[PDB]
Amino acid sequence: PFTADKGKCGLPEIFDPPEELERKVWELARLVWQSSSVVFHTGAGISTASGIPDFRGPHGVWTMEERGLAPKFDTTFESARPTQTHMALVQLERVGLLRFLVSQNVDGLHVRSGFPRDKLAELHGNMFVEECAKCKTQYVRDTVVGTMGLKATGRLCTVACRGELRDTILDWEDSLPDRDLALADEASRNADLSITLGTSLQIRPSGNLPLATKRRGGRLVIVNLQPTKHDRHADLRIHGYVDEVMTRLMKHLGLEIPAWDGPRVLERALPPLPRPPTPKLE
Amino acid sequence: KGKCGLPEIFDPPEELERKVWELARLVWQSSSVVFHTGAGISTASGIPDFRGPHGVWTMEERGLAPKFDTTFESARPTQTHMALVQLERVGLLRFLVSQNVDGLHVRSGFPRDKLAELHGNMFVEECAKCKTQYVRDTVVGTMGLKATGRLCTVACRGELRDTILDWEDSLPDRDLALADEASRNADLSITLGTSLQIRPSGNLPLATKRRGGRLVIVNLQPTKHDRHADLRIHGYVDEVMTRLMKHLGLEIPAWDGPRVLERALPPLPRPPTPKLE
Ligand SMILES: Nc1ncnc2c1ncn2[C@@H]1O[C@H](COP(=O)(O)OP(=O)(O)OC[C@H]2O[C@H](O)[C@H](O)[C@@H]2O)[C@@H](O)[C@H]1O
Ligand SMILES: Nc1ncnc2c1ncn2[C@@H]1O[C@H](COP(=O)(O)OP(=O)(O)OC[C@H]2O[C@H](O)[C@H](O)[C@@H]2O)[C@@H](O)[C@H]1O
Ligand SMILES: O=C(O[C@H]1Cc2c(O)cc(O)cc2O[C@@H]1c1ccc(O)c(O)c1)c1cc(O)c(O)c(O)c1
Ligand SMILES: O=C(O[C@H]1Cc2c(O)cc(O)cc2O[C@@H]1c1ccc(O)c(O)c1)c1cc(O)c(O)c(O)c1
Ligand SMILES: [Zn+2]
Ligand SMILES: [Zn+2]
Repeated sequence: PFTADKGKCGLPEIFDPPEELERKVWELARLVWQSSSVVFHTGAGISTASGIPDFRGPHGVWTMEERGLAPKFDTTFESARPTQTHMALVQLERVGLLRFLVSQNVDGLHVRSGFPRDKLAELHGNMFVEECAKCKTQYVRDTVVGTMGLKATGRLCTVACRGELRDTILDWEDSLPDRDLALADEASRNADLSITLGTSLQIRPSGNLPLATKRRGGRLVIVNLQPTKHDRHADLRIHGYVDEVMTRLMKHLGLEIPAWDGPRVLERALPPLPRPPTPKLE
Repeated sequence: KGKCGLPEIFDPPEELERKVWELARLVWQSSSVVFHTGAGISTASGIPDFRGPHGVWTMEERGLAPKFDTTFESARPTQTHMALVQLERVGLLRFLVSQNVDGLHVRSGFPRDKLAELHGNMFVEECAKCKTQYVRDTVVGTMGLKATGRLCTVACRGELRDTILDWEDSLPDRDLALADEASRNADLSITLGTSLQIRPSGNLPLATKRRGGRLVIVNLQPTKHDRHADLRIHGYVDEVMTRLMKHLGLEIPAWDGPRVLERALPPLPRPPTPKLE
């Protein structure tokens, strides 16, 4: 743990100039329109505009540690609002333009945004989730459960069981949830488009999943302020704030970014809603 | 640049719950409420403060850089920003005094005739000739009340200039006069995310205490005037303010993107009041 390699921390950030940024987001529009099966891969960079620090950015948790300083939080995990990027992905799933959502974030804000749990894989677990040791039953709480490392929380199952409730937060040596990884594996492989937002792609197998989309001819788009493990394999790379990227994208798609009325859990995706007709391309 | 990077205080859960109940009680019994904001109400949208552990001046002093997790154009009003829209709309807020240049008060749709922008607005340029101001969709590009290179279109062709005060620059006499009036004639002054080290900006809440007004200070770090507070809350303003709106029975209204409202609209209905003693 103390020993855990935290990979490359504190790389310099890149900024596309505004004419390049505009042209890259249009091209992204073009790929979303042409693409039958779009998967989104997300990471700690999509939550930074809500006051939760990343791991490996300039003021990341691992970065600050390495220079002997502390990360800073501007909210509690309970008071934290889903970002524009979060709500734009809610909408893209509602209108049937997102097929699946693969996240490394434990920050719980995908679930709180309202995003359907049967189209999300939480590869690293969820700070608001506990799970019965005995029956595998998961409980989505309004407050952080209080333990990390798949340890006992101090509450007992109430299904009719009384099994031991435990946190979902993996430690360094912990095998990824096999249900969430298999679903994420299948959705990455059958994707013809994988878009990574605010991940540096350094954690295996999480950060390799987008690469499975490039077999039998899929396209990869990396959106990221810093470099990432896989920039070499990207058809498009956008250096820019995820919220600026995703609001320009929704505007190109003619969709609005939906309201957030506070924490909610949806188990199962609702039937698809209307979406605008497509531009002619070529 | 004053005291930069003092350590943070955190009220424990029961004390925090009891302080916000009591703020609720002060809001119910108060005739004329003013809100005094600073850079701390925007940190949960990825704009750093000036004097916090990772504030701009604080990081300068340590020869490190501040971090923006957004652009000023992409920044979204926080829960705090929208709760203050709602409290003005139901008539519980008399006036808003802000030290912020971030331009989000206005973008939140808060009415300009009830706001004082003590330190200017990065989206605002002002004709030197006819004093007409323009609220833009992008930051105007200059600081220090310098020429932006656009010209007036009032029929004037005058020189347009940024509104961002520098260190030696007097405060806008209109915004300071209404700020002072409002501070003097209040019975409750509430400060949110300001250290209160800048004068006169940070001295205004004190004018409420003369002829026996109350003052509430809500801040993570200490502040110049903790001594003159009738209540001090050591909490994230979003948590403080979401629980306050709950105690008053109000909703936090929806942001529909960047909008400018010049003049306050007519007051909307509010819940009736509790019994107090
Ligand atoms: N607003 C933003 N816009 C775009 N990029 C951003 C923004 N803010 C930050 N970033 C960038 O977004 C990227 C965030 O990458 P990392 O900090 O490694 O987080 P992970 O999700 O990849 O970490 C995976 C796991 O490792 C941990 O040990 C846990 O186990 C995590 O679950 C960086 O390059 C930032 O430049
Ligand atoms: N989520 C939060 N909740 C509560 N407090 C917070 C939060 N985040 C930060 N803070 C606190 O919020 C406080 C922020 O205070 P300062 O950083 O001095 O900003 P100012 O408005 O007073 O600066 C005045 C002028 O000086 C400048 O030069 C410009 O001219 C400004 O206009 C700190 O104590 C944090 O502890
Ligand atoms: O994981 C928990 O703590 C957070 C803060 C943190 C940290 O300060 C150091 C660190 O090594 C890990 C770490 O993980 C989280 C975090 C950090 C950064 C992010 O970007 C992000 O989204 C989330 C956690 C989990 C539970 O189940 C609990 O019940 C509980 O009380 C706390
Ligand atoms: O002010 C501008 O930049 C921000 C970063 C910054 C800084 O790095 C040093 C400093 O002295 C002032 C300063 O002011 C801003 C700021 C920072 C922190 C806050 O909390 C906050 O509300 C606002 C600004 C304004 C324009 O019109 C421009 O065209 C332009 O390029 C920049
Ligand atoms: Zn059980
Ligand atoms: Zn003019």
